[PDB]
Amino acid sequence: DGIPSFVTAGKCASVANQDNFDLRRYAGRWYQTHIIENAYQPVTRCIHSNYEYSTNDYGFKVTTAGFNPNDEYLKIDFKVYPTKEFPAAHMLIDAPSVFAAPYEVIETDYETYSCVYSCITTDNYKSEFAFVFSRTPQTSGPAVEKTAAVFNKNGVEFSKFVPVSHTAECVYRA
Amino acid sequence: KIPNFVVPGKCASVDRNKLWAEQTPNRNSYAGVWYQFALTNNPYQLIEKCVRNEYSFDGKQFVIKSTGIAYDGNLLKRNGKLYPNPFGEPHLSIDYENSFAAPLVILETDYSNYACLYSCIDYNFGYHSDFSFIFSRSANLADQYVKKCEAAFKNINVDTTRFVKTVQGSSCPYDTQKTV
Ligand SMILES: CC1=C(/C=C/C(C)=C/C=C/C(C)=C/C=C/C=C(C)/C=C/C=C(C)/C=C/C2=C(C)C(=O)[C@@H](O)CC2(C)C)C(C)(C)C[C@H](O)C1=O
Ligand SMILES: CC1=C(/C=C/C(C)=C/C=C/C(C)=C/C=C/C=C(C)/C=C/C=C(C)/C=C/C2=C(C)C(=O)[C@@H](O)CC2(C)C)C(C)(C)C[C@H](O)C1=O
Ligand SMILES: CCCCCCCCCCCC
Repeated sequence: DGIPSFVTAGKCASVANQDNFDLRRYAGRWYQTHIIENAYQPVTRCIHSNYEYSTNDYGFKVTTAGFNPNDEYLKIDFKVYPTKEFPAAHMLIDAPSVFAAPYEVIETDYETYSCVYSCITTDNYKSEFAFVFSRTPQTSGPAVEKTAAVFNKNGVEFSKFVPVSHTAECVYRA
Repeated sequence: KIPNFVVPGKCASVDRNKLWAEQTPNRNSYAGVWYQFALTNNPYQLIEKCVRNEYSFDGKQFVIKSTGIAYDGNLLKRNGKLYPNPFGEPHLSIDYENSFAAPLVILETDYSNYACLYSCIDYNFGYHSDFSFIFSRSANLADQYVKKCEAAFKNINVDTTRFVKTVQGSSCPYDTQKTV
């Protein structure tokens, strides 16, 4: 009952998609270093993951893991893949409980940062989530610098984001 | 995972303001019980037949109690509320428990014979999805009214062929539902 609490005013931003998206180069471990707080994500710190590339599927078998805001270590197991309707940088997220949602790769260098936007417009409101993925678990690293730029130039205020803590406590098993 | 009802297209432009002004003053004339005459495919209707929607107004918003038989075969009672939109839009939002609310425009109603309901949402990338309904005041609806609705939905371009008479009748355990 009601309107989910994360819906806010305004439609989703209309961000750009990375030009020639190479799933295969995008694979690997990516750490979440700044995210727009997202309710469907239980883990809130040490958030890290592995995007395994399949090629008969032409999609990723992503596993994400980290800690609770309380202190359990959770492990999520979804699928993420490009689709027939749009360019590969606009993929779809197929996780168990969560809504099919989009995964738009605004811009990436593959070797260093990836800026992901994900938001479904509802009428004149939106449920908007975003990520700043880096290949280093450095929360002040070059990813944030780079990506906060991209997001602003695309219409997603970087202020909307909070940092994911990566400290002594971290355990990257994913 | 993208639902099957999320489809290419825009919602239609209905004149909600007009409706909202005709409708707001007579909101008690809507309480009562409404039988579902027919609805366009809608996964949120867990009640397959004998759909008896009983609205109870309290001044501001209504409190629904819905009954009939599930698809499974059993007797089902579903609770809801139809209150005015909370972001100030000119339409009410309908919201059954164990669900997120949706908008619901009363397209045309005469308060005592039929009511045509329409509820649609636009999304990004060009998608949308609508759910329409027809409410009758009495289990069987005079096919003189069913035509005033069909006429109304044709104005907002809803493919009429999409509705499906639900099953209301003598069969129906109304009397049992009235106890829940
Ligand atoms: C991923 C993705 C997209 C994803 C879009 C999604 C995932 C949409 C999901 C939408 C949902 C889930 C809508 C539900 C939308 C649901 C809606 C509109 C529900 C309306 C319900 C009504 C009117 C109910 C009326 C009732 C009445 C009247 C009664 O009487 C009772 O007895 C019975 C009862 C059913 C309670 C994209 C399209 C943006 C495209 C992007 O490229 C992309 O990458
Ligand atoms: C009544 C009403 C309205 C009601 C609108 C509603 C009810 C909207 C509901 C929207 C939803 C429910 C959107 C969900 C939208 C949900 C979305 C977009 C979710 C995106 C999720 C992402 C990106 C997840 C990524 C993950 C990654 C990356 C990992 O790594 C893993 O660890 C974790 C994991 C979660 C799997 C109205 C506003 C239209 C206004 C009308 O006038 C009105 O009258
Ligand atoms: C299956 C949950 C039903 C939610 C009904 C209200 C509208 C939901 C819009 C969800 C958009 C992702």
